[PDB]
Amino acid sequence: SLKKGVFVDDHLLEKVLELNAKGEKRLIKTWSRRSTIVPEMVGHTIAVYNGKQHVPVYITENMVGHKLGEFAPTRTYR
Amino acid sequence: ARIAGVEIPRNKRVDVALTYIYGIGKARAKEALEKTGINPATRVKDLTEAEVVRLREYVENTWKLEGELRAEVAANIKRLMDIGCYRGLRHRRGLPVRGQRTRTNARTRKGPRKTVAGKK
Amino acid sequence: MAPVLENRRARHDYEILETYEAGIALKGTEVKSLRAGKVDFTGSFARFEDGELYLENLYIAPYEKGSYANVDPRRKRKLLLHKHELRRLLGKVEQKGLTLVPLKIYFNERGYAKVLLGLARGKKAYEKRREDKKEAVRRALEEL
Amino acid sequence: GNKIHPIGFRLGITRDWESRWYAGKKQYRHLLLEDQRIRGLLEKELYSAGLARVDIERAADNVAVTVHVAKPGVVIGRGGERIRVLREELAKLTGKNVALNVQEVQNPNLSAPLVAQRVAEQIERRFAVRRAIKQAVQRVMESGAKGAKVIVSGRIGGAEQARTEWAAQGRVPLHTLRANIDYGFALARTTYGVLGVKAYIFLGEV
Amino acid sequence: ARKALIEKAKRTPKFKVRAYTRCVRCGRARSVYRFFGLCRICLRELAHKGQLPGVRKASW
Amino acid sequence: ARRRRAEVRQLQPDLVYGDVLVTAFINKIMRDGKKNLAARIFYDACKIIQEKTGQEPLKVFKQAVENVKPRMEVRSRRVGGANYQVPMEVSPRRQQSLALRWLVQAANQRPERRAAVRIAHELMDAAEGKGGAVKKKEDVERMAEANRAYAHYRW
Amino acid sequence: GKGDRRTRRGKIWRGTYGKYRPRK
RNA sequence: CCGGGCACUCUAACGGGACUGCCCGCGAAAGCGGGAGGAAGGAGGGGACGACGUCUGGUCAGCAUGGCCCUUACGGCCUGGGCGACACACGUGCUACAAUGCCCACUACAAAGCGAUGCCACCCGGCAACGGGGAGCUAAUCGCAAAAAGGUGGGCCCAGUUCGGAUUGGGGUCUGCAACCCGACCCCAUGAAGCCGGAAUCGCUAGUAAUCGCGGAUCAGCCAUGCCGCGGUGAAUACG
RNA sequence: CGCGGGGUGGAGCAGCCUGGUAGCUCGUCGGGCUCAUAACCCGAAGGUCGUCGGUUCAAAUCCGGCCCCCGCAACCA
RNA sequence: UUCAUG
Ligand SMILES: [Mg+2]
Ligand SMILES: [Mg+2]
Ligand SMILES: [Mg+2]
Ligand SMILES: [Mg+2]
Ligand SMILES: [Mg+2]
Ligand SMILES: [Mg+2]
Ligand SMILES: [Mg+2]
Ligand SMILES: [Mg+2]
Ligand SMILES: [Mg+2]
Ligand SMILES: [Mg+2]
Ligand SMILES: [Mg+2]
Ligand SMILES: [Mg+2]
Ligand SMILES: [Mg+2]
Ligand SMILES: [Mg+2]
Ligand SMILES: [Mg+2]
Ligand SMILES: [Mg+2]
Ligand SMILES: [Mg+2]
Ligand SMILES: [Mg+2]
Ligand SMILES: [Mg+2]
Ligand SMILES: [Mg+2]
Ligand SMILES: [Mg+2]
Ligand SMILES: [Mg+2]
Ligand SMILES: [Mg+2]
Ligand SMILES: [Mg+2]
Ligand SMILES: [Mg+2]
Ligand SMILES: [Mg+2]
Ligand SMILES: [Mg+2]
Ligand SMILES: [Mg+2]
Ligand SMILES: [Mg+2]
Ligand SMILES: [Mg+2]
Ligand SMILES: [Mg+2]
Ligand SMILES: [Mg+2]
Ligand SMILES: [Mg+2]
Ligand SMILES: [Mg+2]
Ligand SMILES: [Mg+2]
Ligand SMILES: [Mg+2]
Ligand SMILES: [Mg+2]
Ligand SMILES: [Zn+2]
Repeated sequence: SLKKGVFVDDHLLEKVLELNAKGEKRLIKTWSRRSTIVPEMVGHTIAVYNGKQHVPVYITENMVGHKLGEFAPTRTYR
Repeated sequence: ARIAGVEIPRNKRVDVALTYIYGIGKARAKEALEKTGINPATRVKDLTEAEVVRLREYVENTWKLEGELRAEVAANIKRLMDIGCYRGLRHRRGLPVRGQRTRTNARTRKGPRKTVAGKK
Repeated sequence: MAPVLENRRARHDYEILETYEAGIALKGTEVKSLRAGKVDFTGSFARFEDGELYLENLYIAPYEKGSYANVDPRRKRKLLLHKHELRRLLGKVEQKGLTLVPLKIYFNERGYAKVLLGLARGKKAYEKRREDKKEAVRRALEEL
Repeated sequence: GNKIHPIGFRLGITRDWESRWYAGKKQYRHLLLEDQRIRGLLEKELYSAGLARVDIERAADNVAVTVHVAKPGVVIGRGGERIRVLREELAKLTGKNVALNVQEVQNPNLSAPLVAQRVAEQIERRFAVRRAIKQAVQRVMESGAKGAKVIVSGRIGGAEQARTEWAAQGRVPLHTLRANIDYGFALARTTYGVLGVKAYIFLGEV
Repeated sequence: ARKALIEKAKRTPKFKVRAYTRCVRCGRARSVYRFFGLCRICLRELAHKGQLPGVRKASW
Repeated sequence: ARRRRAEVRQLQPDLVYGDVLVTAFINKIMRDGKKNLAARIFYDACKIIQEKTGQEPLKVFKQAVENVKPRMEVRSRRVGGANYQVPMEVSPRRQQSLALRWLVQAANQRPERRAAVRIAHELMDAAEGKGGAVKKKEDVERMAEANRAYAHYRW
Repeated sequence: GKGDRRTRRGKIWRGTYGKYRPRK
């Protein structure tokens, strides 16, 4: 789906581009799970929000063309 | 005559006989028989061996199949079970993934109903 | 060692919406009597006092090996829940008009006693009797 | 789960629509909003005059808001000024030419929307309930009608059990389409609850 | 929560997907009609009173 | 029905034969409102009849219906203790229905695989006397007439 | 049958159009 | 499609027509059995219609409402999640388990509908969903729209199969700020369970059952196989 | 204190044959029936076969021997 | 004609 957009957020995109300034810190607390893993902007562990708390997914190159909400699983009993 | 892997059909029409090769279904078997150029309704008990290899040169060289495909499907599954994407988890415990309800259904991703349940 | 007990009148009185396997912190000796069956819940539920649940007004016999080490028998014992469950029920008391009654005191594989709490609504089965003749006719004489 | 509404059972025949106008999908919701809001103004604030129905029409920007009142002495005014202020009120919620035609009833007891309101005023005035019912049916028959039935629903007489009392004199043929049984309904909002007065008035048949 | 929501149906300065229509007389958010704008209950009690022109008990 | 006599739906006469047995056979063949396929099946069946046997397209079928037509059929009646299975003789206005329904069931269970040749090989063997439908007739006329012991309940 | 998404009747049951059920 | 034009089918008003009306048999009368004519029969077939009241039936979560309770929160706003979770059980349906069946092509045959920020004809592009132009429609006038089942003649050949289409991977298009929880479709792989079903049980007495599609509602999309309607083909039986 | 006899599904029991092939009733779980529980009907499932060591290719089966349970004796003085 | 109870 979704071939006419980069579908990244006006605050997650700004934060990862500002935190890619020559290498920076690691904390980025997002609430918007809908945004994708910013392609070629991987590396910084993002604290996604399944509702109960912020799970700190360390994003890797095997997870680049996915969304951030896959890594905040919203239920128990896997 | 075997085609790909070892998957040999006999005594059947060729344009569904190709379907027994994994990775070829009904649509690819419709397409890449007249695409090479074969009457797609010749029973493979009588298939000319020159036409068998003129078919096989399109079967193996074009798209990936049983083994090199099957293994990439399984590697996609193992890649999905990575740290915990939501589709690689629930492959990790076999539940369904693309929006299936599981309250009552999902007997083809679960089992054999383990009927250990029930109140008093 | 005791089997499942019974809150007889509460099982046959209050509508059990849902249950919890709660816990009881026994304050030192009231154990073997509850392990032998001495418990009567009549006139008791589990009441909060602004932070936590106490199983109120439960009579258990002081055990007769403690010749003078007895306990005040009908007291408020410190019940056990989880914390989000505890503040959940603390909210739900004022949200829905509940009463929190036990159902049984049953033991687990740790050899511990757990008081199976359950919610109430009342289950209003009490028949408000239809009016007899000698009041309906004087209401009608008022209506004259 | 019974007895469908004897206005809407008749409604196609023997009985007019109380609001009759027209437009398609574009302005039907938008007309109905102001047609409900005009009535929410009137029925809340003209009840002292005892309005029965609000026949609302519009041919093209001529909102005939012709109401049916028993006593227009507090819906017109002495020489007419409450009618004037009420028309400038009806201009405030719809800008159109809101011609408000008050029209009196030919007998204020053959109109079920006012008999039921009168019973509701008796209940909210704390009168005796079945005395009010058997009086209202008798006042309807002395006004002269073929048959009446005033169902007054529960919490009756300040009780706790809620029975429904009713009384009839004459015939009330509900299932007959040609009957022209007028129907009125009015809440009563006293202390012990909501007393729902209904009243059926069997006028001339056919 | 319905006096909030019968005005939340009015106000939209945010996205235009959240313009769910709410009922006019009552405040029901289900079965509200893209015609009249009443819900099915307000539609039934207005069609039976006769405050909707043209509407009628159907039998075909 | 319980009150009245419940008179039977008058059928149509058929087109090519002008007969009333054949239309009830069309109806008993007819699966899920598909009469234009069912009577198609029957006319292919009489074509296979005219191919195989030098007979009429209708005569082998009518004689098959007659030679599958039951007379004594067993009906259950609970008469206290053990529900007896009482024999009774059948009105021909029910014999026709039982006969045609047995023909369709035995023809559909008959081990040929195509539509009208199943009915062809069934009507041939039923007009002969060695078919599954006449086997079922003899089955029910051996249930009754050997279950004759409780026939004194005529009901 | 009809739950299939790649035939004629399987597409007319789902209602939509495709390679298997085209637009004229 | 018009040039001539409305004959008709139709449309939707207004009317008529069917009432034991006729005649016979039975019958105290009501009425019943039959016949004739009629298009129709003995409530012509269906709707709407549901009495006094019961179940202290259901709904304070459609609304209105007495009472009690919350009033820097049990109110209010938002972001995100959930309402979709799953060891199993149940109810209602859908497709199936095939050759009367399935697949491709081609040609027919409906009513009911619904649409100015909508329906989108007809092109171009893309296998396709759809995308870019844009005709017509303020709609018996243009559109959705294809009707499907049927029929035609080509395939399959009793095979878990060209039955089945669940599942899973991949490529995508639309809506929407947003499809990961959780949308719909498209395409290509995948091809499982399932070979007519236990004990039990349900539905149906005529255009009914069965089978087949179509429309609408709500609606951005949609969960739709549901619901509400529409027609196509169209039975068996009711001894009692 | 010494003989001999058992140990098998939640319980009560068949058993298991030189060892390889394990069940019966009730109970259980799910369904069906019923307004609902009974009863009845339908689908399965459940056991380290007293622990332990022994020869055996392999033990529940055969050989010991140890712990609980049963039946016996414990007499002459 | 079987068949126990709320
Ligand atoms: Mg899901
Ligand atoms: Mg006990
Ligand atoms: Mg009492
Ligand atoms: Mg009482
Ligand atoms: Mg007394
Ligand atoms: Mg007061
Ligand atoms: Mg919406
Ligand atoms: Mg017997
Ligand atoms: Mg017959
Ligand atoms: Mg298929
Ligand atoms: Mg065409
Ligand atoms: Mg009729
Ligand atoms: Mg109740
Ligand atoms: Mg209230
Ligand atoms: Mg509530
Ligand atoms: Mg309200
Ligand atoms: Mg709030
Ligand atoms: Mg839900
Ligand atoms: Mg089903
Ligand atoms: Mg098919
Ligand atoms: Mg529409
Ligand atoms: Mg375009
Ligand atoms: Mg139109
Ligand atoms: Mg039309
Ligand atoms: Mg797929
Ligand atoms: Mg079946
Ligand atoms: Mg049975
Ligand atoms: Mg539709
Ligand atoms: Mg739904
Ligand atoms: Mg066993
Ligand atoms: Mg034992
Ligand atoms: Mg059981
Ligand atoms: Mg001695
Ligand atoms: Mg018996
Ligand atoms: Mg008995
Ligand atoms: Mg008893
Ligand atoms: Mg009693
Ligand atoms: Zn409403």
